[PDB]
Amino acid sequence: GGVHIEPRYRQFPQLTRSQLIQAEFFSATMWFWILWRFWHDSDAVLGHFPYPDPSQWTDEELGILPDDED
Amino acid sequence: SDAPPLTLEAIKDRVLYVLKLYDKIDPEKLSVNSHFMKDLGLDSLDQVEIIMAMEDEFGFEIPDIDAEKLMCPQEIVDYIADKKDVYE
Amino acid sequence: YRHSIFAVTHVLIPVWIIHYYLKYHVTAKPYTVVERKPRIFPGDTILETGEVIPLMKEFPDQH
Amino acid sequence: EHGHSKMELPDYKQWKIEGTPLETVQEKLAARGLRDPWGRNEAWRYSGGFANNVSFVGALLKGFKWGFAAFVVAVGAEYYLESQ
Amino acid sequence: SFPKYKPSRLATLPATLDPAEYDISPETRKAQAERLAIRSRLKREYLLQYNDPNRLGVIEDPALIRWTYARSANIYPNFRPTPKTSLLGALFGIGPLFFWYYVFKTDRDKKEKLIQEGKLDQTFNISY
Amino acid sequence: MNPFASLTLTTLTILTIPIMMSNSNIYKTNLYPNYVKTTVSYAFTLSLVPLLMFM
Amino acid sequence: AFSAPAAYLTHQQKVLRLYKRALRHLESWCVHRDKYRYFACLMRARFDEHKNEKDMVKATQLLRQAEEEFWYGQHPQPYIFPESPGGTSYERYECYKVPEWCLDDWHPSEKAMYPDYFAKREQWKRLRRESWEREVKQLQEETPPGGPRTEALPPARKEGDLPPLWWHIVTRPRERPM
Amino acid sequence: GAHLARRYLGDASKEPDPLRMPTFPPDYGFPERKEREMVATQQEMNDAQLMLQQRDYCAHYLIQLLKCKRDSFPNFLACKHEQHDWDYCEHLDYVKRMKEFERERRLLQRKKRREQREAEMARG
Amino acid sequence: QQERDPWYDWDHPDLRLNWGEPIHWDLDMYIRNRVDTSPTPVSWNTMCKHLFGFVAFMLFMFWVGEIYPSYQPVGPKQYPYNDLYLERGGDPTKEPEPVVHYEI
Amino acid sequence: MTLCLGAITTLFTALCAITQNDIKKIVAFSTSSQLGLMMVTIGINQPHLAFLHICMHAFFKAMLFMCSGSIIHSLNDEQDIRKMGGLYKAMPFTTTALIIGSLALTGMPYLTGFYSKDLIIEAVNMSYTNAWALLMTLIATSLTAAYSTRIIFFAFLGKPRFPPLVLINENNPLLINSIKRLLIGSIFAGFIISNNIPPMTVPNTTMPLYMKMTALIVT
Amino acid sequence: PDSWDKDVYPEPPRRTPAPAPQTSLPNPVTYLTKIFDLLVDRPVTLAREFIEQQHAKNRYYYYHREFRRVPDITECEEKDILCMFEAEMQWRRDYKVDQEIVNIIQERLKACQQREGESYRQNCAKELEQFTQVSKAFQDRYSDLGAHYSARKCLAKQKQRMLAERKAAKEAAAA
Amino acid sequence: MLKIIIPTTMLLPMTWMSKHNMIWINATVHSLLISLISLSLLNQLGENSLNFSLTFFSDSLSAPLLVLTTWLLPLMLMASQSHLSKETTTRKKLYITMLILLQLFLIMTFTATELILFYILFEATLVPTLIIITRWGNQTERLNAGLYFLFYTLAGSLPLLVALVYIQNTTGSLNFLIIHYWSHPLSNSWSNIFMWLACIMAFMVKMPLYGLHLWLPKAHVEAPIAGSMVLAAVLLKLGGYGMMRITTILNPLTNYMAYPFLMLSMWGMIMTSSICLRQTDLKSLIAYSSVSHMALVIVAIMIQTPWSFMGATALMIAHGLTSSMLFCLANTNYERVHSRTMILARGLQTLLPLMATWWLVASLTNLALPPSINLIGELFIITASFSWSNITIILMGMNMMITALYSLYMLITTQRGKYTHHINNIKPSFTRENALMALHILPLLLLTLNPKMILGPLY
Ligand SMILES: CCCCCCCCCCCCCCCCC[C@@H](O)O[C@H](CO[C@H](O)CCCCCCCCCCCCCCC)COP(=O)(O)OCC[N+](C)(C)C
Ligand SMILES: CCCCCCCC/C=C\CCCCCCCC(=O)O[C@H](COC(=O)CCCCCCC/C=C/CCCCCCCC)COP(=O)(O)OCCN
Ligand SMILES: CCCCCCCCCCCC(=O)SCCNC(=O)CCNC(=O)[C@H](O)C(C)(C)COP(=O)(O)O
Repeated sequence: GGVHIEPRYRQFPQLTRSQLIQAEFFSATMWFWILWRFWHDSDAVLGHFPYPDPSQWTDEELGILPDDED
Repeated sequence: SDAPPLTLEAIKDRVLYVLKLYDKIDPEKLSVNSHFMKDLGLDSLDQVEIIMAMEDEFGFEIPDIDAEKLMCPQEIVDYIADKKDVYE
Repeated sequence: YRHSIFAVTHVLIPVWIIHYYLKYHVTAKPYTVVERKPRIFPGDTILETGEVIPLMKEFPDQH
Repeated sequence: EHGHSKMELPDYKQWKIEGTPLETVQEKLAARGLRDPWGRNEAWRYSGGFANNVSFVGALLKGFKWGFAAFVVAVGAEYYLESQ
Repeated sequence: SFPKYKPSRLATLPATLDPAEYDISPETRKAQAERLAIRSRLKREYLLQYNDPNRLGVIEDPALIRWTYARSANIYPNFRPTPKTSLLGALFGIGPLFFWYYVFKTDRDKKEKLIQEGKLDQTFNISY
Repeated sequence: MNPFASLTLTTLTILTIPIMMSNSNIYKTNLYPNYVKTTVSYAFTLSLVPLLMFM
Repeated sequence: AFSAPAAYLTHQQKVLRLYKRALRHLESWCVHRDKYRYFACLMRARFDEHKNEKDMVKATQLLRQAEEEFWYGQHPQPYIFPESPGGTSYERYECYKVPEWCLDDWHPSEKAMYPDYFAKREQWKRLRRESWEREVKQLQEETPPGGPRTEALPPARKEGDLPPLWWHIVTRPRERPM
Repeated sequence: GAHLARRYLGDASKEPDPLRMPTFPPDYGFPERKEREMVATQQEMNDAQLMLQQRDYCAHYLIQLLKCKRDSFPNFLACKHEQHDWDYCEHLDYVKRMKEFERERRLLQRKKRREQREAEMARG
Repeated sequence: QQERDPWYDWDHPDLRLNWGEPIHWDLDMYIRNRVDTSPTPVSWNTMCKHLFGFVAFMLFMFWVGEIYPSYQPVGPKQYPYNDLYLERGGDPTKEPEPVVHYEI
Repeated sequence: MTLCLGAITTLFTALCAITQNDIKKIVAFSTSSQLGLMMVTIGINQPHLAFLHICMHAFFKAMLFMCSGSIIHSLNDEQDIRKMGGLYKAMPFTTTALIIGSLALTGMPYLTGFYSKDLIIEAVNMSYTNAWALLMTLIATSLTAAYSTRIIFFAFLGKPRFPPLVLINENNPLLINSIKRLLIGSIFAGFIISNNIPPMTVPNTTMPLYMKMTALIVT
Repeated sequence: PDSWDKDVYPEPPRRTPAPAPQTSLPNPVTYLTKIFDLLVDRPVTLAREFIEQQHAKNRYYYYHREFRRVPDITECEEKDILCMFEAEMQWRRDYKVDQEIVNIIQERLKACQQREGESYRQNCAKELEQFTQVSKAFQDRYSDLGAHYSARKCLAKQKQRMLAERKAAKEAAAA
Repeated sequence: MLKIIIPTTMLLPMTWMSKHNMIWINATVHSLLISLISLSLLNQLGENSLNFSLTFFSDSLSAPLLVLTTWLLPLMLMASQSHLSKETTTRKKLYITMLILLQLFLIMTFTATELILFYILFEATLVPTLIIITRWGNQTERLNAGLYFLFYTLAGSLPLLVALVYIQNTTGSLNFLIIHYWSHPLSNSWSNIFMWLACIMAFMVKMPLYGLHLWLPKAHVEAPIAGSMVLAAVLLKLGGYGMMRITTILNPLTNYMAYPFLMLSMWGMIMTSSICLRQTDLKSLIAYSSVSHMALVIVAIMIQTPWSFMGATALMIAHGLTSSMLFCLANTNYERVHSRTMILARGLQTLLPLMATWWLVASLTNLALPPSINLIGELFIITASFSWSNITIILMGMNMMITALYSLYMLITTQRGKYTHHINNIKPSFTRENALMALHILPLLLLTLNPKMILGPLY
């Protein structure tokens, strides 16, 4: 189904341009897809909503009385 | 697989090729019928090292009982051919 | 041509046989084929009745 | 149809220790007073197309250049098409 | 000074680690020679019976028939009632039966008691 | 009507045709592996439709 | 395999076997070629420091302690050739080996195909038919009294004779019959 | 995590056990006591048949996201604003949960401090 | 019979058996398809100790982690309609106690 | 029980895989580790996420086995990696396919394996579950990255170590097409599936910055 | 279809939403549905029409068998073999009818479970209570009789149950 | 019922008047015709029964057994055609006469409206089987085997006769209909205990029960192929049929009298399944597998629930077919090897591929692969035992695993591996053997389409 490739016996085997260009193209598409998704959808790795700090919240919103009312 | 059907000439050529890369043997003096400790003055350890080098060369390993009595390149070739069922 | 005949003798005929068997014999008996009822969302219209489904209560939309 | 073309074995004198890490093995063995007799038999593994190697990170970034160029041209086309 | 290999029943001792394959004596060599001689006699007999072109059947092996007879039809005639045999037979033929009987009887007694008192939630237990 | 059930059963039943044909003449030729591969590909293409309907 | 075994292994054979096993397990440990070559030369040197040992009671104690060392570092997952008794393809094609006598059970319709091969087959069968009758007498006359000691067979000594018990060795099915 | 390390290496009493939360009345903090508002009724939320775990205070945005997904099927990424709104509402719900955690923690800390002060005063 | 010589030309290569030689009583137990007593690189006792020690340590650490779980600094999720009373079990003729959730 | 079984399974199988020499055995232990991770996902009450991981693992692990089989066939029925040397250039299509598959296996962002495994990690970190199981899962992911590195390094980076008779050949349309379809799958199917299915679980919208990157950092 | 009674196997009105195409992008689902109709439903419909018109030319009827009522085991003599036989056969027929009633209820419950989708826990309460009542009555009737069940054994079970109920009622009422 | 009994009787004069070279053809053709006629009995009804007359009646428990008994004879004739080739015409006619008499006795036993007639035919079946085992048996142990196969059975059933007549002295009749309609409970007394024992031990020994099974390996190993077929397929089911018929009067005593037998069967299934793992003989392995399956059927009958009865009936039918096919395959191997040893003949899939396929299918059917009727009975009995007690499943589960093991072991040792070099008399399988295998295996896969035909009266 392919072309005729001869054995080498201690030399580099024959390589057709088709397989090399196909592998390079597929790797290029993989990396291009990774970069495109990182650019367009970057919150999938870093997040979109910031993590709130529990210590920054004031007692007014947390229903805390100054330890005298009750 | 697409493996070619290796022949007696190919086996002998590969055996001689492996033997000539062994610098302890003079390339211009070695022959197909050269003995190891007699024609070449080798030792038993060198003999087993040659056996293992051929083992790696041909991708199959010879049992020790058969390896310790393969003393000439011609009979090594014939042993490999008998193992692989080579016609000509 | 090979694919043309293959799609007829291996795809079309099984589709015909199964469609007949399901439509005229399997569904002839009750509860043989049961479909999960379609999802209903506000603002939709039912084909059988034609009445419009009431929308939401205009929740406060901000960001 | 089979692969019968009468392939001939290469010349055996081209295989040399030079330009190979077998040089270091030979030097380290001679520093103690020993020699490796099977050095040349494995020279073909460092001679031809196998002479050059690639790092793990270099292997991972196989098509980084073409992919980066494609990403740059695509984002440029998007920028120049949206602004209208 | 390396850790020593300890042979076991299911992991035996290697031949190269045998402390009997070194302290060689002429008696050991004679025994090996006799073993090789009888092995060669048997091999020669089998090969003579095997390469005969006039043979069109199975080569009967006396060892196989002897093994089958010993395993099957010789156990009882060599059986003798001994305390070891009696105790092992009683255990392996009685103990499991009473153990399983006790287990199942206890389980079914608990089940029947729970039926009688009435809190078991037997709902939908139609097919039994 | 109701193409979903028909297609979902049809992919499974057409996965079975080469098993029936394994007693025929095609099983004794070298076209059987390609026949099975084409049958599987056609089954996948047919089963792509119920997935779209569900989606 | 092809050679008959002896009653015992000499010290030389045991030393060679240990050396081969050590080299194989070392190349299993040392994956790369240069590292394996370096360490193999080093181990050959350390194996060579006691070549000229004279007394046998001291040379047997060296190999006995070398077998205790090899076991400790024997790489519990060594490299095995694919067709070796431990390889992944050891007996892969063992089910494709069909005996030659099976061809005697072929239907005449099937034997109509391949006529020349079958003609050669009766030729070989006749050759074996006379050869076996010769070999029985040859092996009976050449055997020593009391039975053979080693299972090594003698060759053919006359002109038209063939080696005794040759039919089942030359008629091996193939390495890869199918 | 820090809470796990503080609870498993310090005192267990000062910080809550999440199984028994809350341990204080809701009206303890402030008296206005605004109630949570749901915009999705029983019938429409049941008709959407989202999930039992999805039937929370964030239901309306999920219903809108399902509706936009059903409306524009072939171009699946059509509606992303609705997905972002649902994610933001879930984020706000989680922030409310964390606020409840911290509020309970501070109420328990204040209770412990008040108890310690009362015990010290009663000791003298 | 797995550890017999694989390079000797046995009359039964699969079984590693010879014609005439006395067959072991438990031959069918040792047929290269069943239990084999071939020597191992590591002693049997040490393998047994390592295996059971690893298993016991894993079980004990799993139990310890069960005692000391891992979670997040959050309260429980709140569900609006009486903790989803109608949608979880039903029984609409009892009118359970209402539960209200504290907005913060 | 399911969580503990999955955690011990994935850890033990990854630890076994890290030191094997047969490529098929290593990929089998990788499959077992992935199954253990999916069992962990079931144990943390995320069945749909486990099904998603099933769907992605099918693609990339099938393609990994296909690449291994291509290597074995081209190398005269050799499975041990000690006799596999420089195949990055000697046979490039299988090399790039296996690199893509290993990157997808290790949960590299925006691949078929990221969209499932990343959610697995986020779900197991934010769940009231066994802490030992969480630690075992993290170590299992690290070991997964480690033996993927081992496969690539020992099969494609070094100098050749096979018999001198070189018979490397990938020029067959069946092999190329079959591998390329699974390449397209393992590249795009994760995104297509994730964006084309209705939501069946609540999202972990908020995340600590270090906890968000924990899977990436450990890998 | 009028083949089965809709009251015995009820179904909801089955309301479905109308299509609401938000965009102008042509979906593949509608095109695939139309083509599937075109080269599947039409030949199937024609074949069914042909078979039906062939059937109409040869119309014949089959009938459901009606069984008269016979005296039960409760009014049967101790050794009257014929009356005992008739009562036993009637009891077996009633047992089969009861089994099929349970089957019908189970089928309705399963159909409710599938149809209601995710809200099956709420919308299938009525079927669940019906199945619970039918199963409880069936268990009281026929359960634990054994392989060699008979009308007499079921009568003895019922008599024991009535004796226990009478004892409990007498104890409770007089308390 | 006479429309089937009369042709079976007329099979004898036809065989005795036939030509010396045409007895097999006539016997096979007319036996197949009789089986086709007997297929009519499969049309049972949910009502009482098919009460033909005062002497014979048919039920949906008797009908599948009758059909199997009628179908077995042609298979036995084809199996015995080979090893009786060098036999004189008179002795071949005697062998066929014994087979026909055995079928007639079994057919009359399976209808048997009256219990004493049932017992008389039950013991009449013992004579032709004994003659077949002791006369046309190859080995020297056959006589001893025959002795065992006799005395055990009689030792079981001699008390039963007394019990039977005792019942007719108190109840007044032994007609199964009157017995069923006039059933009365057995009080907890020593006399009732011994009556229960006398009634049960008669059928326990022939099933066989663990501890009383010593006659079965001997009888199956030493008998010819037809004897092994009839013993494994039909003669084992007599005990189960008798127990299901007679347990109608033993209630409620059985509720506590079945404990020793339940324990014995539930442990003997494991014991025999483990025995099968280490066996040097194929026939002994098949016999012990039969013992395990019959122990499971005994458990099912002792549970006494509708699902137990359904599973017991299905398992009896499926086991009969499977054991008959396995014995036929073993005999086909033996007729070429002439050794009857598992490890002597190896690697047979290289030489006989279709026989290897038949072996695979038979092993899968024995292994209880769904949706075969074997697994239908297996699951029914397992669920019934689980309802009886939630712990039994453990034992059952073990048995299942062990079963598969030895089954595949029997498949792997004989078929897989390397062929024996010194065996060169392995001729290609005849059309007769392949037809026998197909006629054994196709009815199983056709019955799995309509399970209710073998699920008994409690379906
Ligand atoms: C060997 C292969 C298998 C063959 C068959 C084996 C099974 C045979 C076992 C038969 C059933 C059990 C035998 C007796 C059952 C009676 C119930 C008894 O087990 O329970 C206790 C009885 O205790 C003692 O068993 C009493 C009898 C003791 C003497 C009998 C000998 C026991 C061991 C004999 C073993 C020999 C076996 C081989 C025989 C040839 C409870 O005592 P109690 O509730 O108050 O009285 C019950 C009876 N009533 C109600 C009628 C009054
Ligand atoms: C493979 C070996 C199996 C051998 C048979 C095992 C079962 C043996 C069971 C006993 C056999 C005879 C039982 C009698 C038949 C039933 C008749 C009956 O029940 O009538 C009883 C009679 O009961 C008896 O006579 C029983 C006495 C037993 C005598 C024979 C003893 C045989 C050995 C006994 C121990 C064996 C039990 C366990 C055997 C396990 C299997 C080996 C009541 O008599 P009445 O006088 O009319 O009423 C009294 C009130 N007016
Ligand atoms: C990774 C695993 C490592 C394993 C390490 C194992 C231990 C390695 C170190 C071994 C130590 C020794 O040398 S142990 C030394 C054993 N004793 C002797 O060698 C004395 C006599 N030697 C002979 O006779 C030989 O045959 C000889 C003359 C050499 C050749 O003979 P040939 O002329 O006929 O070839």
